[PDB]
Amino acid sequence: EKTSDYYRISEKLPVRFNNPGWFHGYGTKEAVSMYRTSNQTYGSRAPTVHEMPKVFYPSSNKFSRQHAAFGMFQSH
Amino acid sequence: YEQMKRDAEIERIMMEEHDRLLKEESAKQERRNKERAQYYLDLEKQLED
Amino acid sequence: MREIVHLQAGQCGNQIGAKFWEVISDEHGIDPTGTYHGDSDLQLERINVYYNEATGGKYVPRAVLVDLEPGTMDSVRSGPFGQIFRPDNFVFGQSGAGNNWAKGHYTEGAELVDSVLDVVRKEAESCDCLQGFQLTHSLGGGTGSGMGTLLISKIREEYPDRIMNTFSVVPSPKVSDTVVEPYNATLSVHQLVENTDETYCIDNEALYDICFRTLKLTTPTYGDLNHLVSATMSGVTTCLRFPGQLNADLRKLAVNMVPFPRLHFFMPGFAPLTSRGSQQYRALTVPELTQQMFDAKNMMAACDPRHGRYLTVAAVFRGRMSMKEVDEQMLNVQNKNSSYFVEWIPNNVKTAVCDIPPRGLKMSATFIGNSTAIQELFKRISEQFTAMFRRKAFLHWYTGEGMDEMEFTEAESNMNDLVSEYQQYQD
Amino acid sequence: MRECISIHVGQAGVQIGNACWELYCLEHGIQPDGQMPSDKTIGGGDDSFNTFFSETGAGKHVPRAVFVDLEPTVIDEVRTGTYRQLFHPEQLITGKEDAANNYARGHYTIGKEIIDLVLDRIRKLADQCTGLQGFLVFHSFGGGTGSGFTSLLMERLSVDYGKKSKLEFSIYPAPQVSTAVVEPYNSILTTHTTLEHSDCAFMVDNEAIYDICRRNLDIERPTYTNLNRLIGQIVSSITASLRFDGALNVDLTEFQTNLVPYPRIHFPLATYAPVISAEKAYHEQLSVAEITNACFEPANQMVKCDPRHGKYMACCLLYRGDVVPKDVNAAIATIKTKRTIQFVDWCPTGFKVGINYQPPTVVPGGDLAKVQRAVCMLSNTTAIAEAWARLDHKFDLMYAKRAFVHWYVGEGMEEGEFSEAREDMAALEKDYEEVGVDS
Amino acid sequence: MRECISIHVGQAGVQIGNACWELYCLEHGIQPDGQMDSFNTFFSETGAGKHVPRAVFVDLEPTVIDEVRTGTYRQLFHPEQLITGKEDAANNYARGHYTIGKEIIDLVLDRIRKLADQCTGLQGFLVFHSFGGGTGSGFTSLLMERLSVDYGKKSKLEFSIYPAPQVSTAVVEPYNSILTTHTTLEHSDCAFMVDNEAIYDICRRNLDIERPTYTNLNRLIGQIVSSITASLRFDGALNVDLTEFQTNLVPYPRIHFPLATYAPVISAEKAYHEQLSVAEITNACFEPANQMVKCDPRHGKYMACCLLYRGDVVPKDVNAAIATIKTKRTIQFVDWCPTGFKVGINYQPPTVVPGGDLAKVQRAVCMLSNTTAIAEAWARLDHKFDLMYAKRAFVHWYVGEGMEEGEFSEAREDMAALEKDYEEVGVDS
Repeated sequence: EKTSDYYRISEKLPVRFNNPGWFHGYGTKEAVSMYRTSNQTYGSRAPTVHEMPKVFYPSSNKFSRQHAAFGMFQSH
Repeated sequence: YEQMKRDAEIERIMMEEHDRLLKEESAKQERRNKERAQYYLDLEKQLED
Repeated sequence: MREIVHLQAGQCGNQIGAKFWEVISDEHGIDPTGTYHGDSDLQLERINVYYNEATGGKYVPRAVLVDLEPGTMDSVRSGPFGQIFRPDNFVFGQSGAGNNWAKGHYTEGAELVDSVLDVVRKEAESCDCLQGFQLTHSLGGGTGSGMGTLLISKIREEYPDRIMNTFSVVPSPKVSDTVVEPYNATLSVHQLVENTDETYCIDNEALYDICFRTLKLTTPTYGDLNHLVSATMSGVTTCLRFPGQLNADLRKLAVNMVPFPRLHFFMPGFAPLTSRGSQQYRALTVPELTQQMFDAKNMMAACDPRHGRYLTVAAVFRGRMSMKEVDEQMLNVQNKNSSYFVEWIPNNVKTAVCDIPPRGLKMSATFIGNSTAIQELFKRISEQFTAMFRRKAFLHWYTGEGMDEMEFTEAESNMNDLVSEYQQYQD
Repeated sequence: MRECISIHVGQAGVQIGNACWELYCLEHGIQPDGQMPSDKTIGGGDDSFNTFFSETGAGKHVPRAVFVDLEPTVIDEVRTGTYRQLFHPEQLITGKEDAANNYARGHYTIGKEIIDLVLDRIRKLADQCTGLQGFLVFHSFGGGTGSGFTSLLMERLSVDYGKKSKLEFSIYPAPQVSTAVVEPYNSILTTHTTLEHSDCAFMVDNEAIYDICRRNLDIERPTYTNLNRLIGQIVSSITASLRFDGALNVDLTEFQTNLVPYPRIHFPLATYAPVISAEKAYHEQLSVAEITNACFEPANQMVKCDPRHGKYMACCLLYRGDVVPKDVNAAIATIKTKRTIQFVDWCPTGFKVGINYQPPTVVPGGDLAKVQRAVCMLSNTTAIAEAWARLDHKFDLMYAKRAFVHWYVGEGMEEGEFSEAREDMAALEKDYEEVGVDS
Repeated sequence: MRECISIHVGQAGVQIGNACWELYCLEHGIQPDGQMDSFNTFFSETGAGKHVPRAVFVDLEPTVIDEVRTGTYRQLFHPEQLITGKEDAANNYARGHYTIGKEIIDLVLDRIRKLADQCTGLQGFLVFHSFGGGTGSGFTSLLMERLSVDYGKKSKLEFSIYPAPQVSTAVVEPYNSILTTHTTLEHSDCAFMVDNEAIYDICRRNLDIERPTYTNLNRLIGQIVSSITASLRFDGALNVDLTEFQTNLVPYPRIHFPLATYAPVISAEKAYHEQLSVAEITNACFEPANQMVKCDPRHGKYMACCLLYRGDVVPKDVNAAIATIKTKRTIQFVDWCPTGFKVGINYQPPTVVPGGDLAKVQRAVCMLSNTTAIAEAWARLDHKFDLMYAKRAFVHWYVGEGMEEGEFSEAREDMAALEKDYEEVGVDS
């Protein structure tokens, strides 16, 4: 249940993608019934340790917000 | 030479106080995070009620 | 006292220019924290051409980095040398140009151009005497070509007697990577022929043939093509910072070069570019450096200049060399080849030497050629614009916010003459 | 900061959104109940979820999406399924009684009671966050609320927002494979708003996805779950350059101006090239120059129209993974070498190229494989003109005998709107002709 | 030192005081048996460690007092504070004013004397009543007239429930609600107005609850009262006083009818997903579907606003919220009030009752406004007065208990005077 153990990783990946057991909201593998509708097949299984992204390159914006708060520089 | 040495000492002092400012800002940010965790906890308690 | 300011434009310029400060700071000996730890003694003697002072003896580079998307500024700040830039000097919008030259000239970028100039007037106030500004952009996209032009025509009007210099990524002929390229490139040369004192043509297809045939690389990524341009921008202005014999500044290379004031589109090249297998095999001598300058492979623009005459030719050598081997070796070019040279200038060559080589080489040069073959990519850009504009292929994305259509057939009026002006001076 | 809002309409569009929000949740670390699962472990360098999630006060991420349906049964599988603890319960908007394969119900008489709700819930979402690159809606042509309320949503959403971009995703009827006799009557008459009020309207046929699975993959009898997983890997490739940085990145503004020549030619195609069974990915190479030659194959398109009959106006290429920029430029000039691949006489440039460093992620239980490389080839093509030529013929054949008309005309629809839609698509069969001949 | 004394008149006042004193006793540490420096505003303290409040409960039905005696707060009150009459007023202003109230008005004013001499210096009474019933109109009116003449400059706060447009129970409600105002207008130094239909719609719409009872309504009223007087009890950055916001709030000496609004009335379900910023709730309390009296503010010019923020607020954000409220071009303001607003900020968050249906909110706002929108919420009462009194129904009971026929008309011209004051102060300049 620990993806740095199974796969190598880039060490800056967050703990959500590191530990896959916390995604508790998915379906719970009900044994099949006849009244099994087909659109419910979307998102029917939780992600496992194999499907987590190896690397992650998101776009931070904290510095851009904390600089462009207010207005840009102008000589008065 | 004496004036140059005084300049170097005073500049090192001000960078020490700036490092103090950096550490207190990180402390305040972690305090805000623990406040957020506390709010999440007792909202879950109310849902259980 | 002669110092310059290094503006960076667009997202292509922020890959060039962020690699430009990791080459200058290698040369001047600055750590990523901004404190001098260097070897020699004249190395920081002319540190003030580019850099600036702060409290406590730390050096900050001067620049201004523009963009229309906030993603690039976080990427520059997380770079290897990204710590030294001032956080006030980054300026950026909130909504991207979307490869639209008209958005980046009228509606999305004009909110920003009143805020870049407040940074520029703050950096140009601090000078002893400005040698001239400097800009880095791309002639293929929207926010480099629109707003990066709108910086130029407003800086030039309010600083009229400074030596404006640019560095342009000219779009490729056919190996291209944007559908709406010729609307973006023909609408920028219309405002780049009348407002720049020198402008450099950097093909992205001659920058791959270098990286296959004379360097013999395996996976040429963008990390080193920014470096090949960033060795030429350091190489032109080495005479500005460091001493030597026959120095030639950023301005005295302009006076000798452009014979008529609309023909300032150059083609550069860097002289020792040697494969890592053949580093053992190149011979360090001045004539062997010269055959690389005039070789047709190390041309770094899109047209081979054997299809016409050079008008004026530069050569800014660097290192320790006898200046008889400099001034004889250029003469042996003008006599072995004679039909490839304009015959109403009796000497087509400007030379220069300085005594401080690049880090890790004995000697290096920087070729500059004002060839008359540069009309050829002006025809191929204009022919891919007069096929789109026969039946208005993509025009409604540009017209709908305030650009009328006559500023597109005005562009080819200011473009199809410049094809002809190289032809009447061809012979 | 660089966000998007995903508005889902109808029974087809909701079951796309069951597949997308499964797959964005796997791409970040987010569990199906929010809860970024880091527990007292330090981390730095993040905020790649601002484009599709919102970090709230409790530390729980809630996405920006409204789910609109006129049917109760489809959405209430989400309210009781695994992702019930993820969506905000005001954002699963539910209708009361359905449109039942009717433009006139979905646009004139049933969506009037519900349009006041959705335009309040969208304005709550957008006022919340800084910028807006653009909405990404999902619908279907062949149904009532999928094409009625969608035709009423887009007329109202282009007024009060305007300059913020839009996208549009469609389910387009096949030549052979149909599910309703109302299918031509509403796939002709939905174009009075997807022409005026859409900035890019992507096109996906059910029939080629029914055929691309039997030939590339070792799968037979594929159901609707396998159609949703494939189109989830397109929307997670168009928007991948917003989140995960790259050497050459295109935003939503960037490929809009490189792909539509004139403002009535916004009907591009899309293809996903390295589709391969997970047994077969062990076998072949799937190189950097292999998967770009596959984008132009007639067997691996998305709408069943022959690509060897039209001329390509523009192409945008969206690469993903470990791609070097020299190998891209070796690929493109090879395509212009071959002379059975046709480009229009006023476009020598041809291409727009994007590259992201993030590899294409895998989904558990998915028949797609794990491959280091991927590309999604966008193209605007004259061959889609021959795709309405099997729908105008199925409309006037219907309309002459006036079959199935009395339902529409009794609900506030006038008979002057039927034949007005037929000329407005027979006009567009000349707009895709007049830019075809050479000069 | 800054104390206040509460009088609860009638069944509406008794049940509002129920919800109140549960909320205050859980807000401080005090258990209901009185056993545990901020209680001195409301709680007298004995030498043992019992806390006893400054409250007087008075009703004429014995039942509405002795279920307060039977219920679990019997230990708190001195058992002589709980005062009981013999017959109820039977929805009759005249009968509650005359035939029952004279028997125990002496006892309630003597308890007022005995409690108000057990303090240092008074700040303001808080009496609770409603404008629908007999004793809660008339005995309230006699009480407030006598207390105002007897004390003079000592400020009082009357709390009132108005009869709603379509939510009503009795039939003599226009009669007693127009006959209360004539001598309950000019002796109260302030009075506040709510109605049941607005609270019903806020419970139905904002909170995810259908079908509420009077318990939830009294919980909301207790939240608003606690929001007013927490600046007395608990200290903070910008605490305002009673005299402070009276002078800031009342423009003219018969326009003393502020509204009430309390902004984050949202369940735990919506509170968990939604962020809540102070600019967001500053707009949300000026939303014209969140007020607490059914008058549309779009018909109304705002003479004055005073905001009461509680919790994790900082002043720059409240100031930016004020600027972005005046920036809008859909909210009307008075042509001779350039300043507009008054701000208070407390340092203690709202305290949550167990079993209540609210959520614990880090930043709350209680908004008060003196607006001209409320003027069109009297013409409905005057028209119902006309429809009754023209053919003269239900007058003979009130005049058999004792009156003359001209006093209702005196109340009618009093409401005409109030209508013309609210019309003339709102126009242009």
